[PDB]
Amino acid sequence: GLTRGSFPEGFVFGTASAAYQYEGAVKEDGRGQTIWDTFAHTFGKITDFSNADVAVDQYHRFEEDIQLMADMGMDAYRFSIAWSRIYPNGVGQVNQAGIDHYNKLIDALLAKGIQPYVTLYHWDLPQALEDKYKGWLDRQIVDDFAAYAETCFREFGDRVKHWITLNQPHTVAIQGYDAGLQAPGRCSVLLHLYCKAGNSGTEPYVVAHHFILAHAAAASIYRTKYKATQNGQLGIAFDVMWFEPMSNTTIDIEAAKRAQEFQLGWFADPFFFGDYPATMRARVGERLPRFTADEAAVVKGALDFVGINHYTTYYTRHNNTNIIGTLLNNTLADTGTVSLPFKNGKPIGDRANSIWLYIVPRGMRSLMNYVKERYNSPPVYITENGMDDSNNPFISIKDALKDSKRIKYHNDYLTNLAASIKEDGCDVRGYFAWSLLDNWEWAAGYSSRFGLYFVDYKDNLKRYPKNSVQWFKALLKT
Ligand SMILES: *[C@H]1O[C@H](CO)[C@@H](O)[C@H](O)[C@H]1O
Repeated sequence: GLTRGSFPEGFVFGTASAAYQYEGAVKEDGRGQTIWDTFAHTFGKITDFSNADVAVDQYHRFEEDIQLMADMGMDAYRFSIAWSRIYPNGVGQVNQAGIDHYNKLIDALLAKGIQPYVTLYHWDLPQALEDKYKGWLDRQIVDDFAAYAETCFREFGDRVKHWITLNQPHTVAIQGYDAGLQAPGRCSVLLHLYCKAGNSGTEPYVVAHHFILAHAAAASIYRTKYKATQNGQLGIAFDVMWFEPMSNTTIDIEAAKRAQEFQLGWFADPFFFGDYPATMRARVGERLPRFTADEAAVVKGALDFVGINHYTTYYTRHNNTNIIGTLLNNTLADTGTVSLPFKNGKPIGDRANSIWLYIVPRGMRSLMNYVKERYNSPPVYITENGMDDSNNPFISIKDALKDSKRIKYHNDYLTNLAASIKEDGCDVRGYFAWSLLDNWEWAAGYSSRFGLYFVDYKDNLKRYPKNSVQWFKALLKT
């Protein structure tokens, strides 16, 4: 089967995590409140009434967790820095204890021969910026994020050589500002009554625009002041479902392409070509911001690599609607498509625990080829890929460890990835499994177990290896 030999020399294997989902210690060492602290402590927002105040306590347990990575022979660990641990109020006074913590984490990883791949922003905006100017909705976020990024480059970039500025800006724009299912939970209240404020037709495009500009501002700083002496690289992690046409007809083929342009192209077309996709300009019109000439010049080419967070593939059909007033405008209607994991009464594949996560290994290879062809073969890392078990209190821990479905998922998606590189010529440089440990899965709380290690929430967060731990250890053998 698969071995390191199935991938290019030097191909990087790792696991991925995110600060708010893993760290806990939410009030420790001067940490500022974030929009997710506020959101997880608001009624109705988290399905199982939980929060990540303690999470899996990686803030105190990182050395134990690093040994768990080393036990499998991982090359790398993707983690995020909590902005509010560095600047508790977003800007202003730096929190030395935050710098000190992440230095300890980085040094502990390197002491075990594990390379740090660091995400600057994994959704945990300091609440002080949300309060001051509504965070990503205001242009001020661009300069504030860039200053925060600069502090990280300055403090950590002598050791950190792979930076991911932003995690899934598409997810944040849609879930935070169209559906209102993730922090800050804004949307058109006429579409979804649970939201307090927002506009599903306009706010997602503003937020996305500011993410793109924020990346380019940090990248400009990195390139001008840090990159020559640090010799590192910067990218972004895009959430990308693969889309297949719901029928092999010209109208549904164009629909799947359009759905992809509204998902990945929304962000990637600016970074490679200096403007949004034409289809978005045509359909979103004046609700889609325009780059200035000077902005386009800083935005185009601002990525060193493309991070791809990929789980699943849906079918996409053309959709005709031409009335939502303005009052019901939303991003899905804007696409002119509907995407679903069902065709002619049949699901596209087996499903993991998450209701959205269909197991479709071929989509990994199809997406690698799409990125290669559309964007002229940029370097790509799979910055997130994996699947979840339920959190099932009616079975024993021993039965919860038998994650044969996860093994087959990683086997099949990795086989497809290996082929995209070897047969198709895709420039993929590494792969990061979501996730090292079971953790707090945003609005799903503790109901979803994505970990290679099982976490016993009822026994002081004890970590147990699922079967997939041995499978990865065997894969990564030298
Ligand atoms: C990628 O998706 C996983 C699973 O939904 C999530 O936990 C991460 O935060 C995200 O980056």
